[PDB]
Amino acid sequence: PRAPRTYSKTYSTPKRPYESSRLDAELKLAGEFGLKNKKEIYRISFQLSKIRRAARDLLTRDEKDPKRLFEGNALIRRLVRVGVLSEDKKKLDYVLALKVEDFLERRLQTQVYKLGLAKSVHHARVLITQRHIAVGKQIVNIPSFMVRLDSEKHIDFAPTSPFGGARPGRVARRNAARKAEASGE
Amino acid sequence: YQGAKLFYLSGVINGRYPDREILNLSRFISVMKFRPLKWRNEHPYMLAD
Amino acid sequence: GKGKPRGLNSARKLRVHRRNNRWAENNYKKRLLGTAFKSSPFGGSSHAKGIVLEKLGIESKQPNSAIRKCVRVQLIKNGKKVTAFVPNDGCLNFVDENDEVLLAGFGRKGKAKGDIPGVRFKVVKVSGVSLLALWKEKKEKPR
Amino acid sequence: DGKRAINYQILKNKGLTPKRNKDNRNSRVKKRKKYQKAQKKLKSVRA
Amino acid sequence: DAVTIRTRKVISNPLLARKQFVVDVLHPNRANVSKDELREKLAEVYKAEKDAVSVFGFRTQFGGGK
Amino acid sequence: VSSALFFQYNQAIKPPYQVLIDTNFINFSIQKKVDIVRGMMDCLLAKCNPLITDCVMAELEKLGPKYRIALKLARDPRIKRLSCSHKGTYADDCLVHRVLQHKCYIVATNDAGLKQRIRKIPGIPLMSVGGHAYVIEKLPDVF
Amino acid sequence: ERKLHVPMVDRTPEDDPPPFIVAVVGPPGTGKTTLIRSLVRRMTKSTLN
Amino acid sequence: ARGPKKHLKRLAAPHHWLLDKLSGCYAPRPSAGPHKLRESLPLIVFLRNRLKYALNGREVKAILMQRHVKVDGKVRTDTTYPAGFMDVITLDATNENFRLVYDVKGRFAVHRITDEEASYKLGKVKKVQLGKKGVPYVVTHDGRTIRYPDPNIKVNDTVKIDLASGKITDFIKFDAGKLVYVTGGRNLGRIGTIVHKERHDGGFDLVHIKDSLDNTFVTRLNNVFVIGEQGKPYISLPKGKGIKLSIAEERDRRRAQQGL
RNA sequence: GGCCUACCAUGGUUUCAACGGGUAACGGGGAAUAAGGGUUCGAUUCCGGAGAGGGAGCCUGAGAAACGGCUACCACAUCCAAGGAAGGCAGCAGGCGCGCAAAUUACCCAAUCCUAAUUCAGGGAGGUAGUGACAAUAAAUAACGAUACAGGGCCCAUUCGGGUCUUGUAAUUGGAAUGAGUACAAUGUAAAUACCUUAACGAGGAACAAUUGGAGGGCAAGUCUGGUGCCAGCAGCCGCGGUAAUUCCAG
RNA sequence: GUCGACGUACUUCAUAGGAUCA
Ligand SMILES: [Mg+2]
Ligand SMILES: [Mg+2]
Ligand SMILES: [Mg+2]
Ligand SMILES: [Mg+2]
Ligand SMILES: [Mg+2]
Ligand SMILES: [Mg+2]
Ligand SMILES: [Mg+2]
Ligand SMILES: [Mg+2]
Ligand SMILES: [Mg+2]
Ligand SMILES: [Mg+2]
Ligand SMILES: [Mg+2]
Ligand SMILES: [Mg+2]
Ligand SMILES: [Mg+2]
Ligand SMILES: [Mg+2]
Ligand SMILES: [Mg+2]
Ligand SMILES: [Mg+2]
Ligand SMILES: [Mg+2]
Ligand SMILES: [Zn+2]
Repeated sequence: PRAPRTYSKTYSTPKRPYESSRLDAELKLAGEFGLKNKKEIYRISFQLSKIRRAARDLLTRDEKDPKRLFEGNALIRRLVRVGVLSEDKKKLDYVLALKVEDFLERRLQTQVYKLGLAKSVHHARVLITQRHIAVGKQIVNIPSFMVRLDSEKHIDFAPTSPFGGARPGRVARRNAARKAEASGE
Repeated sequence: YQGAKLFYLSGVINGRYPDREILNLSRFISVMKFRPLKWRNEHPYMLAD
Repeated sequence: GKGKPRGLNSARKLRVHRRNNRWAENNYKKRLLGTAFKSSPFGGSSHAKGIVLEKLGIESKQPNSAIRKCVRVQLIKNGKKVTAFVPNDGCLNFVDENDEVLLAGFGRKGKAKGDIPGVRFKVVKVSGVSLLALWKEKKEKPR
Repeated sequence: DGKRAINYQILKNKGLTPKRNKDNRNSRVKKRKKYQKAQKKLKSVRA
Repeated sequence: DAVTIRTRKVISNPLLARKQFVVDVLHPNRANVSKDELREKLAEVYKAEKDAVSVFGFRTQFGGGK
Repeated sequence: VSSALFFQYNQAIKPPYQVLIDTNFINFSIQKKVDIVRGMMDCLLAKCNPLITDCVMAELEKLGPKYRIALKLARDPRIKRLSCSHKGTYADDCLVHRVLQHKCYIVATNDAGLKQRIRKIPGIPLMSVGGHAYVIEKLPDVF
Repeated sequence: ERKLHVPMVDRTPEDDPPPFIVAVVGPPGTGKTTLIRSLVRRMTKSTLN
Repeated sequence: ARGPKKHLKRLAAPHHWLLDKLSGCYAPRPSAGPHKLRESLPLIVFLRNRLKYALNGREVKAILMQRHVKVDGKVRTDTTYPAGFMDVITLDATNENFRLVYDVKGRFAVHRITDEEASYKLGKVKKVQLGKKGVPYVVTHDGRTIRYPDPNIKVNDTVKIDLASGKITDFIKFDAGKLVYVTGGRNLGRIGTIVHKERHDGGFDLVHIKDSLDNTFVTRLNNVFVIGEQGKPYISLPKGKGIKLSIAEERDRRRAQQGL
């Protein structure tokens, strides 16, 4: 007795484990954006499946149906805001485009690397998950934080990192005291 | 085996353990049924007081 | 028309006609009468216990041959005695005589160069511990 | 001490598991190396 | 270095004799900020006796500094 | 060995797609009552642009007047008509030459032989009506 | 089929079975005299040493 | 189940109290009072949840026992007292008077009223009868029983009651053109005028209301409350006036109210 | 009210399936698969019924055919000075049901609510922490360089460039980064614990030691089987020495 | 009783056709 706190799983297994075009595709994706396992890709393909089917099921309405106008403007507004869709391509038709790389480009990891403060993809994932970048002034350490369209100007080095100008951190102080203790005190 | 329960005994306040735990041991080793082994049910043995 | 009625007042005929000619479908009568498991070797169960009655091929010269790997095992529910495979031939040292092997179906998908028609079970746990945990030397057999 | 403390081996209890790389620990690292290796091949056959 | 204590969503509730609000603390270059320092500064801002100010809640924000 | 192809990904195929129809894609569409444009929308979940080649349209017009409803479906105004630089030959040969010369169409067809000959070419997905809908085989952007 | 077993014979008596032997084992300093002391103190209310 | 129940598990509460699940396991169950169970609001859902004066359901009791809150002039202390439609909750400190009226989403609004309006309420009669020793009475919707009414008052007339004396002051008949506030069913809170009325000897006489944008709808008479003539109402209506916007116009309104 | 009694009448249901059996049948909201039509599951967070070992009674009360109420009987079973007496976990914890197994006989009314004469007492209702990887969410287990054989880009191959788009094969090493953990402290909370925050420590085999499976390869002064020779096949943790020694498919 | 008639359960036998080449 309490009310149930609901939940549901965000990814789903595809049709078949092997189908060598699928393995080659997942290797291209998970090597290009610097991912970890297949669940990241399947989670994004689960999101994009849900988006594209609900948009399809809208297209089988007729224009000036209130349900289609309401939820179409809703879906288009959200996908514009995330950045996935463009600003000019704002008809409902264009979301039956939108391959997976569009989502995986708005990911915070790749968005660090593209802003050129990260020197690779994997180095970006490591700066993210070691408490170093800060989207608002909020230190984000999730690599899958789906950056919005107007957060993107505010990504920078976290004010309490050692790169965002606070304090040399752990091994730099240790070496500083070791050098300036062996020479002097 | 798995699920075999162990008991955790805190301090020795007075030369002896607590009462809640020791009372649990006493209850548990006084409900317990033993297994018919092989070597013990062919040979007489004797423990010498 | 076809054999069946079609008028809009004959649902009762169609519904009874499906309710009779449905007992002539082996999976239906199998799953309602509760016959569905004497196909399966064990009873209803998925594993089954057994006593190691003896070993087979303990005097077979040719090593790793299948008849070297098979023991002969009496089940404790029926009383019927069958034969059982064992993975990894070194694991014949673990089973002795009057152990309790817990058998599972062998269920092999395919048949190899020198295999055996007739072994249908395989040994999973020998006297409580599991043969992957003795062969990998995690646990050891509590006598 | 006088205490016969326990081994390492009979604490973590991993007998006879085979020896894998230092790259089955970290899936991201393994897919990274396998991508930048199977991209070399496509830089010879797409010549 | 300098906490700043701002007080948001102020309601004056005179039928339990109080002013209830949401304390919002900035403390940069400092960890979690002590509760007696809050009751001192709050009871000074509102000009009330220190033993008349109560305070609770206070989760400090992921990333740290508020 | 074009600049788009991965090992077998073939990442120059993308929404909106361009399918090539065979002559017995139309027959089994009319038979299983799926519809061309919305059927491809309902499987690929993206816009489609079905294309029909001059060799295939000649073959449809060669069938006769018993198959005139399929011809009615093929002259539909929103099925574009790709024209082909051919003598005018068998349809399946024209499809294979199109596929080799550009590698950016997916091929909707239903004969087994053309299925095999397409499957040799690496990176050409292959729609086909089965059961009740348009199942797609070798496309790595499904769900 | 968790119940079934190799059948074995018991040969413990039914009228007066002997006392069960409860070994208490462990390393040197681990406190295995306080255990026996406090178990007996709970089970007879009569402390030993 | 051998006797009256006494606990009400949250998730069986009335949906319009807006009680969040996962905050506890049970919900305030209203005592017996003037208004029904499913269509009341306890004082603890009003003081704690709505106005945010309390934080617990204990500080509510320490408000109610200081003799602060009064429902309809008379000071009430049972913390789950069933306040209801058309009551006048006076809080002396804060100088406030509220009236509980609906709003077009179905909820109960926080609707402050002035002082001179806070000294009457409306009551739809529910029966008239000869009482005892030949004395007529009316029985309004909040359980009241008023002797000696004006003989032109029949069932469904809205009476206007003076809180202090308790006497009937005024009344309003039930006929077409009368302004109607709907308290019940799917259109809960919409305000229109009456247009027609269907007879149905045997059950459930329907009523065709039309709001002030010409959208007719039909409800049972049971769910209809009369609150004044055309134009002029007698209570003060909440903001938004009972219009029942539609969700595309609601979002155009919200978005065009972009002021900061 | 055939609910029962007295008298009277002979009716009532039924191939549109009554009656009688079977149900590993509490009903519903609901869960799953699904192109659909359907098919299956629903003791199990909400509502409705029924029960408190089995059958039958009943008291007090507005409300009970009540079982943390009573009375007798069937079944179990506890104490005894042998005369008597007291019982009901399908509440919470915890046990037996087998010889083969799996949460704590924990803290509290602080929150949600309930009861009472009542703001205050009480509540194993309900919260809190603990405990087998139930079902779910996020995601660590290293990042960037420079060194040690080859070439691949290829400006160039008229012949030496090792020059370099650097892709690495890498096995040494260069400093930078951080939390798992430990911890002053504050916060959290009824009180703690943990999270969130943070002084001081905390990374080279980063020994601060990822796993589960299946496919191949070789292993001879070895064994065993068969044969139209030196072979083949099975297999190979078993050889000539040697085990504080062999430092081996670095492993 | 290595008994019969059933009822369940399982096993097994029947797979090559054309074209070219030698
Ligand atoms: Mg001792
Ligand atoms: Mg109950
Ligand atoms: Mg009536
Ligand atoms: Mg009679
Ligand atoms: Mg059922
Ligand atoms: Mg049942
Ligand atoms: Mg149920
Ligand atoms: Mg009952
Ligand atoms: Mg029982
Ligand atoms: Mg009473
Ligand atoms: Mg009873
Ligand atoms: Mg009980
Ligand atoms: Mg009870
Ligand atoms: Mg229990
Ligand atoms: Mg209390
Ligand atoms: Mg009194
Ligand atoms: Mg409970
Ligand atoms: Zn052509």
